[PDB]
Amino acid sequence: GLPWYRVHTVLINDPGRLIAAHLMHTALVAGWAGSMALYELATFDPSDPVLNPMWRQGMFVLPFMARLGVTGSWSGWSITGETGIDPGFWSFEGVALAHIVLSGLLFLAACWHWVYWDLELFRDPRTGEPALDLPKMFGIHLFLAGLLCFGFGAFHLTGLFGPGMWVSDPYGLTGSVQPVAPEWGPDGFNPYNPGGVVAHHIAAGIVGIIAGLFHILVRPPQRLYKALRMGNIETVLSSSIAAVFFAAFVVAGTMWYGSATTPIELFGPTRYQWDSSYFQQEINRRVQASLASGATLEEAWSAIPEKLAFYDYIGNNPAKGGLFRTGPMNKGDGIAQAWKGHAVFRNKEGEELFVRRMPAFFESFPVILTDKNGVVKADIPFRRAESKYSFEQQGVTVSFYGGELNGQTFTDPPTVKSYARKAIFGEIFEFDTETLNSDGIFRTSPRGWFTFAHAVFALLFFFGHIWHGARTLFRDVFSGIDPELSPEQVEWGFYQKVGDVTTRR
Amino acid sequence: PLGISGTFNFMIVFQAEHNILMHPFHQLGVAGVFGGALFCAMHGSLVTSSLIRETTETESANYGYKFGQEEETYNIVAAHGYFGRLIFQYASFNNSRSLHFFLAAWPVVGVWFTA
Amino acid sequence: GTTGERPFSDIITSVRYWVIHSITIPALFIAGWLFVSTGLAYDVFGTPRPDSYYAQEQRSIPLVTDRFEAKQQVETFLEQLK
Amino acid sequence: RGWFDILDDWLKRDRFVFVGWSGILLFPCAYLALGGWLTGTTFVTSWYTHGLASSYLEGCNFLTVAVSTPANSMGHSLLLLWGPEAQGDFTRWCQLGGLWTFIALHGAFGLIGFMLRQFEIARLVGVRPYNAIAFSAPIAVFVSVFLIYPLGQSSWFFAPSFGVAAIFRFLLFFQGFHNWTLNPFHMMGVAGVLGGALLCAIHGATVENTLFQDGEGASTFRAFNPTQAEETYSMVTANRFWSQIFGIAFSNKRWLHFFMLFVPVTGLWMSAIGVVGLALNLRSYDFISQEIRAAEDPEFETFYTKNLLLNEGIRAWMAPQDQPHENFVFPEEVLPRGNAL
Amino acid sequence: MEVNQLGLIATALFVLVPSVFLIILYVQTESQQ
Amino acid sequence: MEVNQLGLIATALFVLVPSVFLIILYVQTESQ
Amino acid sequence: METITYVFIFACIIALFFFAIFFREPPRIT
Amino acid sequence: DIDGIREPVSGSLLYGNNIITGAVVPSSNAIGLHFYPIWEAASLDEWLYNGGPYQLI
Amino acid sequence: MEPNPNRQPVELNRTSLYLGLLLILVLALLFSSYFFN
Amino acid sequence: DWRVLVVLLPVLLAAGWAVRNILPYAVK
Amino acid sequence: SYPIFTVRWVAVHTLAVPTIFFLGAIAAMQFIQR
Amino acid sequence: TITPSLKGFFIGLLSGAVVLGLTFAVLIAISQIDKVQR
Amino acid sequence: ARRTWLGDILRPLNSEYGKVAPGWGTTPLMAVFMGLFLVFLLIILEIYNSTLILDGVNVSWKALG
Ligand code: CLA
Ligand code: CLA
Ligand code: CLA
Ligand code: CLA
Ligand SMILES: CCCCCCCCCCCCCCCC(=O)OC[C@H](COP(=O)(O)OC[C@@H](O)CO)OC(=O)CCCCCCCCCCCCCCC
Ligand SMILES: CC1=C(/C=C/C(C)=C/C=C/C(C)=C/C=C/C=C(C)/C=C/C=C(C)/C=C/C2=C(C)CCCC2(C)C)C(C)(C)CCC1
Ligand SMILES: CC1=C(/C=C/C(C)=C/C=C/C(C)=C/C=C/C=C(C)/C=C/C=C(C)/C=C/C2=C(C)CCCC2(C)C)C(C)(C)CCC1
Ligand SMILES: CCCCCCCCCCCCCCCCCC(=O)O
Ligand SMILES: [Fe+2]
Repeated sequence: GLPWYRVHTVLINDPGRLIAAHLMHTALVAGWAGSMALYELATFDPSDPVLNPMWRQGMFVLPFMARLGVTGSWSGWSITGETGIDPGFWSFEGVALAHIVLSGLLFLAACWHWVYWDLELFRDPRTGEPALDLPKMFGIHLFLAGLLCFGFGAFHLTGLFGPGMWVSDPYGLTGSVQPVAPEWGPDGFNPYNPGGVVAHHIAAGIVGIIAGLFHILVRPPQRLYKALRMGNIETVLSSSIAAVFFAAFVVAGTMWYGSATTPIELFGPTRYQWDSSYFQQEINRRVQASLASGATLEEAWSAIPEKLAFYDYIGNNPAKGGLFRTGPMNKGDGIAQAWKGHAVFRNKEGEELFVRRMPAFFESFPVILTDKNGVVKADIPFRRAESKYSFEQQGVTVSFYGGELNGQTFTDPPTVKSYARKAIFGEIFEFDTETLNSDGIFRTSPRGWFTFAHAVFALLFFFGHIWHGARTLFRDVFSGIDPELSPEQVEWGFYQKVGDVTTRR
Repeated sequence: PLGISGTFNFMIVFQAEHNILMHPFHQLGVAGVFGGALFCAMHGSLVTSSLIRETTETESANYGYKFGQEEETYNIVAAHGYFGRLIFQYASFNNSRSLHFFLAAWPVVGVWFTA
Repeated sequence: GTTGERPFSDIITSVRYWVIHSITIPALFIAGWLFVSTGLAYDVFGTPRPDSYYAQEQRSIPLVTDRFEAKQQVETFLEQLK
Repeated sequence: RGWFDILDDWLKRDRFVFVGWSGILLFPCAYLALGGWLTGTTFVTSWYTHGLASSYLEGCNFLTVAVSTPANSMGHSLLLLWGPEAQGDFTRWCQLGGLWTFIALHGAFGLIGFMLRQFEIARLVGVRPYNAIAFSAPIAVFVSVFLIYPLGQSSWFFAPSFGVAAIFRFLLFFQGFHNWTLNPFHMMGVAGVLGGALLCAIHGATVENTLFQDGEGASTFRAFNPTQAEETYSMVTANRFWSQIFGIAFSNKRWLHFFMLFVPVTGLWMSAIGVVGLALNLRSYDFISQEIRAAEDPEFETFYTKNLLLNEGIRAWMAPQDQPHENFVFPEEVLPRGNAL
Repeated sequence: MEVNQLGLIATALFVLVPSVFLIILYVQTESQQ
Repeated sequence: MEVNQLGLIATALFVLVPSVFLIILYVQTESQ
Repeated sequence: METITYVFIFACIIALFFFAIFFREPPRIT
Repeated sequence: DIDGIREPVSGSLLYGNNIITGAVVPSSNAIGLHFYPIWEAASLDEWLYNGGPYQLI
Repeated sequence: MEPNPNRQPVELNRTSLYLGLLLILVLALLFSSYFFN
Repeated sequence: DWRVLVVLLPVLLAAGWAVRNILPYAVK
Repeated sequence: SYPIFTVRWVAVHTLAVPTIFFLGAIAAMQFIQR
Repeated sequence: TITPSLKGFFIGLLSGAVVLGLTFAVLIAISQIDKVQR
Repeated sequence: ARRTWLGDILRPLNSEYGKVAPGWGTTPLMAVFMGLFLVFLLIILEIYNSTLILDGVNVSWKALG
């Protein structure tokens, strides 16, 4: 009978039950969303958006709800930390319930379409064979995609009728949902410009409406219809998969590198922000500005918002995880409680020293302290007998400014080594490892997990494109080659043109 | 070691003590094993490509071969005509005995060398 | 079983073939030789000559560290040798 | 009989080297990828990007020459000849690593070209396109290792360089940094490549030792006619032999040759997925439970803990020279070392 | 050892669910003939 | 709540195993 | 619990070998 | 004690190994190339510490 | 309304069962170490 | 510069010699 | 009646011509001293 | 406004058009001369 | 087959199966838009890549104001 890997081919010529299957798939996807939201809501801690934001908690669908303007719970909290707000029906809970209701309704329609598969709508009026006019369907659906695309840009994102979208400053400190105006200039193609996202959906939606209209009214050329086998629903599958894998590579890339639609307050920082010391530069900027205007050292570092210090810490770098280190980032280094302050190391000569930061590539890294000109001045030695730079020999001390340890200094070498070991990770934080029984090993963030899933699905779908494309262009030989292929057709020189029987010599 | 991670330990320490990667007999080993996987996939793809139609769409092409049938189940001239054109004619076998001997010889010899 | 081109075995046993190719082949070999013996290949490709990997008292790689000043950086390095 | 159809005729003529429509993409890109590598391995240094000699001109041999990757400071620049970095200066382009992207990108489009050729020739000749399908595995490996992987990291610098020994260094980098041998997607890849070679050798051997006697000569190659209908070896005797030798044997010639396609293609695809994870440093580096026991219990030792010590040696000892843009300075005293050595 | 507690059920279902699927398909094949 | 870890696998198999048994019997009844 | 799981899976593979060899689909000539 | 330095290496599932990390560990360097059948050991305990199964296998 | 004409019986022979069980069991033996971690 | 025509003369002479040796049969 | 210049001719010379030239340059390289 | 990199962009755009256009010009020429006989 | 009220209203939308415009139809025009879109995708790519640098287009987070 059919092999196991072909059971769903029974739908190729059954538009009714094809629609039944697409409804069930859609039911399952929307059911998933609702179940995933309810699970995240039941485990989400909303009480510290600064040091325990959603992306430290393994949250995956919550930032997508927040990205388009759902920010509050019926329970009274919002993810921006405001309290006593009232979100109306489109809370996180209400969105979850909508998808679940939608799922159930799709399920019933799937039942109906499975039972009543023999609709005359699906029959060709001239032959009585079931047929789908794919070119015109493409125009209808394209027109609809254009209207929605347009509407989403023109009303939801602009705040003309809807809430806008998540925008933030460049350091992820003050994010909110805001209406965004379109950016019609060339900066609208800047991936980090939120206004281009608005201009895109408006302009692409008009192009989609126009193209849709063309495809409703103009029939495909005979040449193209035959080349692409446009009477064969499996060519749509072939090209649809290709478009779908192209899209998946794009969303993987923009999640990894960052763009206006992947803000760091919803997904966490990017690895590139650690590579270029992006937050550390800004932090040093603010301290210098404080110092030059007569703030003391203690004062300048105390002004550093903890939220910014937390970004300057490698625990939040998504390129520090493992494939099988599961769960939320908090299960690794713990739930962050407080910034301990900024460590400053000095040797016995009162020179300020600098801990060399761990690069993302290294699971472990030695502890090396340099001077402002990059010259090594102290380390933690492996072999002791010939050490020149031990903390003991160089009299290395650590002092803290800002944070929980502000104004304290340590001098006993094992404590100083202990903070130097933490200092390779960037800024130093107090963690609760007890509540989640954290094992102390870094995990990746939702930025990493999403990029990983989508890049992998993209590649796999490339193969599906190849397979279904091959099946469309070679349908006639799927079950084997012609058993009367005479050797004059595949032998050399019989024909002037390969395969063309009219070019015999 | 008779273990999975122990195998890896063995490989790493072998590389430090012998620089096996820079040794030509290992490189032939890689050529033997890469080449054998290549020719495995080619020969399998070429035969599968040229199966003679014996079944319908609803059934495994595999039921077109009956164990012990006398006639070949694929068209080696169609395979040769495909592969000859993909490269050029004289880079493709028309003799099945030479082809299968070549399939035997390549990985066997490359693994002799790596051993 | 042929596609019309002249057989190779026929071509390379022929006197005319070898009358042409005993000139062309050495001429190309000589040209490539001269590409190197003249020192031209160094200049076309930018490859350091044995004496111009380092300045005399220098033991630091002249490593390109800038994306958009890269071109200038290389040129700055080359000055350190002239 | 417009120009398109006249051109179709000319591209698809039966010649010593078939061209096809796909030849327009294939042949320039294949030749420029090939040309670039021979050019760079003969004449072009890696001094300014890596601190490495890497051409015959500079003294390297076949095993040590490479077209090396661009400097880490180039990021993922396309490094187009006419782009903001080289600004059209051919010489500079070569010293900045432009031949790496040149080779990688043309090679990529050439690989597309070759797979389209497989489709094109298969359609004209009338065979099924399984050889094209099989070629998706090499494509996945190439794009995942040469393109996706370095796009997940800081720059093209960490892709492989096109060179024998430079690839060896890639192998060792992945052991030391990613513990790649511990990755089950690599293990499935190994089983597929080594399974492929097994199947290749054992099928070739079986056929050659179950031949029918079809002429009188001591050399059995002559006794095959490429248009004979009859099988040339006995599937029945081969099946009995392996049944009694190994317990199971093939009985279906179609499944057999499909399986030979399936094993190495799947293995390569599986290894490709593992590499995609390593683009993000999503490794299978550790076993958490072993680390918790080992931290608390200094008498607990496995081959797993022994290999991580090796990895730690690899990183500390190779990183300064392999990542020169980081200016790692590791004093003698910080280097991890066992006794005496 | 301090192993992941859901590893067990992950493993049991990874074995059980696909294996059962094949067994269903095989048994109803055998009772066609 | 501090429930029994093995409760989940016990409940999962209690359902899975006998259910699968019935499904196998039912499906092979229909296909004849 | 992890030890029992590894040995259980290993043991099922051995059982399967027994069935695959001795209770195979017998190959029949045509 | 694979390397003969009284530094025993755990190879088996019951002693903390999984499928990937487990091994039957090579016999002791103290033995070198010497033949180490069971009956040359004072006891099975000795044979086990010194790696005798690896030789048998 | 007639019975749907597009239905087909589905098959899995004994060898395919053996191959499929072997794949799943080996896959399980390989990944279980990583699930327990 | 001068090294370019030195590198180039054997090439062009080779093409010259080959052009004038094959020219009768190429016209056919 | 055999043509001289063909696609084959071009493909051959396209590889053969730079190969000999490169062989010449590499041979010159063996006499380079530091 | 019109930056160097945008000037280079157009340079690469034109270079490529030349290459594709020269190549198709030649393939159309040859195909016209050396037809197949039917 | 089964007639329904909604089927009858949608019926004309699924009634031209197989209808083609003759020959090449609008293929030349389609190829013009394919070319335009390629260049457009190039620009988008080379901007994101910092191969194409435009005035007042800071491809950085610091373009968030
Ligand atoms: C009334 C309809 C409706 C609405 C308002 C929402 C709203 C929402 N959904 Mg739900 N959803 C719905 C139906 C709906 N959904 C259905 C039917 C399903 C089942 C398929 C789901 C399944 C679903 C999932 C699985 C998830 C959501 C999520 C969400 C949230 C984020 C949406 C988002 O990021 O879009 C993302 C937007 C896109 C992917 C759009 C890209 C479309 C491509 C690029 C277009 C392709 C090209 C086009 C065809 C041709 C070009 C034309 C051009 C020329 C114009 C939001 C609260 C997320 C969430 O938070 O869940 C709790 C989530 O993870 N939804
Ligand atoms: C795109 C998909 C996607 C992504 C990116 C995430 C991402 C995330 N999820 Mg969500 N999730 C998803 C889908 C997704 N989820 C779905 C579909 C479900 C329902 C099953 C859930 C249910 C869920 C729960 C219940 C939880 C999460 C949690 C999390 C977080 C940690 C995930 C983790 O440890 O991964 C681990 C990933 C792996 C161990 C990889 C395993 C994949 C194996 C290797 C593949 C199998 C091999 C295959 C058989 C190969 C052989 C085939 C071939 C030979 C033929 C993270 C933010 C957790 C969290 O922190 O919640 C707040 C959590 O508790 N997720
Ligand atoms: C939109 C996506 C899409 C759609 C609609 C189809 C549809 C189809 N495919 Mg194609 N395919 C796709 C993507 C898609 N495919 C991709 C991405 C790949 C590469 C992996 C392939 C590779 C492929 C091959 C190699 C074959 C098909 C075949 C088929 C046909 C029969 C499938 C069947 O009976 O499965 C039955 C499948 C099962 C009973 C179980 C499969 C279970 C898998 C292993 C894991 C489960 C996945 C999980 C539950 C849910 C998905 C999660 C995530 C993907 C979203 C059917 C027309 C077959 C065909 O052409 O027949 C003529 C065939 O041989 N497909
Ligand atoms: C099929 C052939 C082919 C293909 C696919 C490529 C592809 C590529 N090459 Mg390669 N190249 C080729 C042949 C090819 N090349 C040949 C034959 C040569 C030798 C002559 C080279 C020499 C070469 C060099 C030297 C370099 C490349 C580079 C590149 C990359 C950048 C291409 C680019 O920006 O195009 C941009 C241009 C286009 C995409 C043109 C498209 C044409 C559209 C459809 C219409 C344009 C309209 C036109 C401009 C208007 C006319 C105006 C008129 C009315 C006045 C890319 C991977 C670069 C690289 O590798 O970087 C690392 C690089 O530096 N190529
Ligand atoms: C290890 C390899 C062995 C596998 C081959 C298997 C057997 C094959 C032959 C069977 C019968 C042999 C009869 C003896 C004949 C014999 O075995 O063949 C040798 C053959 C001699 O043929 P001629 O055309 O000279 O003469 C016809 C002869 O068959 C009559 O004796 O010459 C070649 O094929 C040289 C090919 C190099 C041509 C270089 C062209 C440049 C390549 C173009 C670019 C690459 C293509 C691009 C692809 C992307
Ligand atoms: C009926 C009805 C109703 C109800 C509803 C309901 C209740 C629903 C539900 C639904 C739901 C509740 C659903 C859900 C679903 C889920 C899903 C669908 C999932 C999926 C999953 C997956 C597929 C996974 C996979 C995987 C794994 C497992 C591992 C890892 C990897 C992956 C991810 C691949 C109402 C009232 C409305 C109304 C009336 C009717
Ligand atoms: C990049 C580039 C380009 C291109 C170029 C080209 C295309 C080149 C080519 C080149 C080539 C094309 C070269 C060649 C070379 C080769 C050689 C160098 C070879 C060698 C060989 C050998 C050495 C071998 C030997 C042997 C042995 C060992 C064994 C057996 C025998 C024999 C003899 C085989 C252009 C212009 C666009 C511009 C831009 C850039
Ligand atoms: C799609 C086909 C690709 C063909 C493109 C090949 C490119 C041809 C080489 C062009 C290189 C010459 C440009 C160098 C001068 C640029 C000067 C500048 O930067 O202003
Ligand atoms: Fe075979």
